[PDB]
Amino acid sequence: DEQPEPRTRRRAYLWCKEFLPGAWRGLREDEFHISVIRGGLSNMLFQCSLPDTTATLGDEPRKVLLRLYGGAEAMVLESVMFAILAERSLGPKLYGIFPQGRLEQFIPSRRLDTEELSLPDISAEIAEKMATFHGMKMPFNKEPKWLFGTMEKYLKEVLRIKFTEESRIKKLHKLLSYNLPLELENLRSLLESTPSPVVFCHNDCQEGNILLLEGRENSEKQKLMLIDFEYSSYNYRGFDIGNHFCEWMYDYSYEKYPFFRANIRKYPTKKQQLHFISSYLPAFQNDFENLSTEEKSIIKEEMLLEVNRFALASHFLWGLWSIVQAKISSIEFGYMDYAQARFDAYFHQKRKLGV
Ligand SMILES: CN(C)c1cc[n+](Cc2ccc(CCCCc3ccc(C[n+]4ccc(N5CCCC5)cc4)cc3)cc2)cc1
Repeated sequence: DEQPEPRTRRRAYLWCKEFLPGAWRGLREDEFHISVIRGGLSNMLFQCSLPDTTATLGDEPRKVLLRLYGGAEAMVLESVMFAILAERSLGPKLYGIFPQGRLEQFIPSRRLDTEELSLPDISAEIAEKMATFHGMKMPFNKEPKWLFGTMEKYLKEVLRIKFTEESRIKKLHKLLSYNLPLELENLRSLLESTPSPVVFCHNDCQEGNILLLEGRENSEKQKLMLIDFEYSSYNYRGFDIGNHFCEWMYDYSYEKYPFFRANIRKYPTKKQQLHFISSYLPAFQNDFENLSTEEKSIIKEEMLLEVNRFALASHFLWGLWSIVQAKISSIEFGYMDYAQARFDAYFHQKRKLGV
């Protein structure tokens, strides 16, 4: 039970006392319980709780999550999004919002590991949860400018990076030797000919953003929750699914430099992809199962091509993102090696597709 700084404990006490009802309003500071869940310099997480000897007065929570962020448009959109998903029972409830952070429902859980993404019941539920997410109507721009707008933005940053450390200079020269402007436009041309509906996408469906709900671990359905919606946007459906498939290949729990492992052989097989989309489609279009077997087959075959082509944009986007992080991040991760891993997978997948 790691304790926060006294000033943070004091601030958290005050946010809980003023934003939460019932027993919280009369809580004494010396009976306030708080422990650090996740540290860092940004989006620190804390668990805040009543003492076990304090009875609740009504329906107020006994335990909450405090998220501390530490532009203004980004704050408005993210806060509105989180509030809406909470109303719709698709994210944790929202108890309080303030300039420094927010108070959220505490969901007893652990995150999934990379290997668990391939378990058939897990994969089927992720597909169902993603299809549900993709049905959200949200009050945000519905033009799918996000994917290539972000890749163009990152590419312009990357081309101008001036590293001073020798290994980063050398690794950057290799990544730029591919002629990334031209490759990005070849990717744009391919995806422009690849139909994919524009839906509200999570854009980051990795194992670290999927909760395994405590006490549901042996239940066949409804044991997961997708969280961490910060990067969500209207986007091509194929990206959300392809990006999720790419995440089967990357384990971020490796405790040595470069602090990830990559395994191209862990990408879902076409059998595993069919299992996923066979759960996705009836969750996204609930009379899907009443179609003929041949019409379902066509839809599934076309989706396989769609998602594996958009998986290329997952590699390209995250590869560029990682180079940018190598320049600007304050965190110990092997960003340049991860970039090379994503571009290696980009070209490997390009070959398999024949493009
Ligand atoms: C949609 N999109 C463009 C993004 C979506 C979300 N982010 C947040 C996002 C922000 C920051 C990071 C770096 C975190 C550094 C601290 C930290 C270090 C290691 C680990 C274990 N770990 C290591 C690497 C890791 N990665 C995710 C793929 C990139 C690699 C995850 C977990 C976890 C945390 C990663 C993702 C950024 C971009």
